[PDB]
Amino acid sequence: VCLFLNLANDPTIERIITPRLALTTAEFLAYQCEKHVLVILTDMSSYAEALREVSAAREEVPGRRGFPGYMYTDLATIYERAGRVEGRNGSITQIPILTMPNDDITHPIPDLTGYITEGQIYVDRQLHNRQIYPPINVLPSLSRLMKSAIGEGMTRKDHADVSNQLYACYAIGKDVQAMKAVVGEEALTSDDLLYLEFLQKFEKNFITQGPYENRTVYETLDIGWQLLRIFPKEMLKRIPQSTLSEFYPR
Amino acid sequence: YLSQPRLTYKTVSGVNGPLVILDHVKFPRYAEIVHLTLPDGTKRSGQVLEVSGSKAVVQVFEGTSGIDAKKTSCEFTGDILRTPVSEDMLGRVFNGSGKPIDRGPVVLAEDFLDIMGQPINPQCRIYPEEMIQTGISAIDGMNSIARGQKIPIFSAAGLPHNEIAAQICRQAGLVKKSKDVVDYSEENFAIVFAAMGVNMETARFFKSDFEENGSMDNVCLFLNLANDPTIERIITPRLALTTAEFLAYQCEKHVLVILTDMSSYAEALREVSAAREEVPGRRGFPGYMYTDLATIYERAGRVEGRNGSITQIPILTMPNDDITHPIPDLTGYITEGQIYVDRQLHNRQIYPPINVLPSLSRLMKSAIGEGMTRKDHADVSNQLYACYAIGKDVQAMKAVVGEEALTSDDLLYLEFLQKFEKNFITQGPYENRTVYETLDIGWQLLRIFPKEMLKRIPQSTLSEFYPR
Amino acid sequence: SLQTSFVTLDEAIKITNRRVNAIEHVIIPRIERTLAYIITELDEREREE
Amino acid sequence: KDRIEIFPSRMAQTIMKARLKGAQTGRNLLKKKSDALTLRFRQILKK
Repeated sequence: VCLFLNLANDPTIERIITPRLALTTAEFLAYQCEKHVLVILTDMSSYAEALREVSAAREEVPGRRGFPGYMYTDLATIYERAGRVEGRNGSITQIPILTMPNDDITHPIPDLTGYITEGQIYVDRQLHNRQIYPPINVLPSLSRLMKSAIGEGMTRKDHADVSNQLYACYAIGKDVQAMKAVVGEEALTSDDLLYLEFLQKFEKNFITQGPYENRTVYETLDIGWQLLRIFPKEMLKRIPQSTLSEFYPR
Repeated sequence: YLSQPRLTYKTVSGVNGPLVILDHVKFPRYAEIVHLTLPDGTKRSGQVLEVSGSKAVVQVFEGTSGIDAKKTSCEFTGDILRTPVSEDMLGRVFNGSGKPIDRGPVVLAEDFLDIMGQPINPQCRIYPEEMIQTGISAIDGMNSIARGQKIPIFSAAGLPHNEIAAQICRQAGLVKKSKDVVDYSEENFAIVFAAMGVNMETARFFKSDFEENGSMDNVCLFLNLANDPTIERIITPRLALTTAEFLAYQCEKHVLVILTDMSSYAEALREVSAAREEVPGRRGFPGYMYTDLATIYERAGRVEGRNGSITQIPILTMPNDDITHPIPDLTGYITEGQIYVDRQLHNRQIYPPINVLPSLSRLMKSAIGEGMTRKDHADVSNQLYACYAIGKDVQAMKAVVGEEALTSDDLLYLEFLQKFEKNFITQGPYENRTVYETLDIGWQLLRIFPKEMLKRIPQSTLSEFYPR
Repeated sequence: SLQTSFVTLDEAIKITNRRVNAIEHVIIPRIERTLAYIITELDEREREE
Repeated sequence: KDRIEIFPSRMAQTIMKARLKGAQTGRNLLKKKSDALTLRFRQILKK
């Protein structure tokens, strides 16, 4: 483990170089010592703030929200220092984090971070308001490489359809909650009560883990199927019948 | 008049963006046209933007690229832009700059005029006194166009407003034939059409359609593809208006000018302003957009003592279907009346998708009347509108009240709705309906009910027209 | 038969009237105020630039 | 409570104007149903 601490009382300007040193060391450890490494950068909002400060000092022609127009270029220089190389063995797996001003997704910083990088996890506030931990909303979480990182041999033949179906059920359940807010139980039917029950048990069993709860992927698919069994096999559309003929009945 | 030899300079103190700054020019004047010759031999025109002592600035029309400092000639003309107007321009096709493009010859100018035009004295305005027919039954019957009225046509991206414009072009005219066709043969009507900010497919479509309709002998055409220089965008309208003026008030004709895609005009004007370093106004558009659109729209009407008129039908698109966007807002303020097209109606596969419910008019009361038309127009329009509004809101009612609780008269209202949308509005691209046919179809649609329900029609005309 | 239909239709009318009233006296003013605030904020942001 | 929680923006202006239009259409449609229901009530009590 190697560290680079920059407390809040330190000089502000040295933030623009701090991540660069870490990434340089990461490149060295990746392609000169052939070691697999994981990078973690924190509070990129402060990084953007430092860029704003240095820019406003120079009186440059500014951009949206006061930020320099060239933020995207700089963030591209910082994030694209990741990947693997032919003829080598090490790799860079980068996982930054950042805070959201006033929980606004359309704020420029998170927008550009979604645009450069490969999606989001979106620790959601409302789940945290209900003492849920990790309070993560699966619905906006995106992971482009997951589509081909799964399959027979890699993880299992039975990974993808579980995921897609569970996503669809979550989306429909939140839709049902919204429609209930509009009207209520009087115009709804049995299936809406089932979907709300599914949402409840999904926030009970799937998301909530605990500070040390270490799960395994096969057990995770088991839990996904236990949640999927709440409905009939017929109502499901995304999952082909092929997987249901092998793993639905129990 | 002018007899002095022209000057030319090999001075270039710098270039920046679409502008070229020089100096040591003798007695420069604003708005002076300037030619240029590059090292490679290309010729380009331009205009003077800034003047300050012996310093000058010229915005090159064709776009600045590869202009050396020392090897560049810059001839001066000493006159503002002047158009070679001429009656014989009908049957021709031009580009934005006025250079012909139909393999024809340069215009043998009959007279030279100022491109900007001059304001027309409000004292010598004449109120409109008679209607016209555009060939569209939905427009003539429900919403009259007088001689000299300024009616825009709001549309949006993705609608067939261009097809409507072409239809209006190939069928516009007069209805003086009420009394006799022998006196109707004296026709003195022409159309000038200014396609601007138009993509290539639509430009070709316009050229082909105008040539197909066989009435090109009274159509002037101006094209400005979106490739051409952005400044030529805001010079095409001035040429078109100057031509329309010269034809209207020097040939005593009846001209109908149709402008297309004023949003592209606004965008080009915005770009000119931003290049000119001026401070932005509201929404990024310049402050004096109101004055500019005013000086474009206000060139029309009628003149006392001259047998002629100018009618304007500008078109424009509303970004995001937003009715409070500045371009339609200012356009509505300056002009009189408005006509809509609605997404849903086009999405019902109804052509032309003309939504009459929010369509208004300002001079309909005085455009129509006994003599110039039949005596049975205004009441018919009121009845059609009232019946249609009843039918639509009644369909909204039956949507939840259930069709079983409906009265038989309710079914008559629904029948009126469906037949009105099936026949009156739908016409087809070539079904050239006249005003009289339109009123015939209107009476036929009204015949469904008894005269008792038709409570907007006077009994005096009921005893005459209803039992047909 | 008539009396049965009357007695049920009474509460039917009551619930419908409650729904329309709640809609017309709660949500519409709220949305309209939100739109006023939004227009103001957009104006502020443009003027700063 | 007095303001629907969202970040102001232009897109937000579009969505809120759409939601207002939806509420208005719902109100009109409910008014039509209430008209039919009171018609049934009156005709039942007619005689």
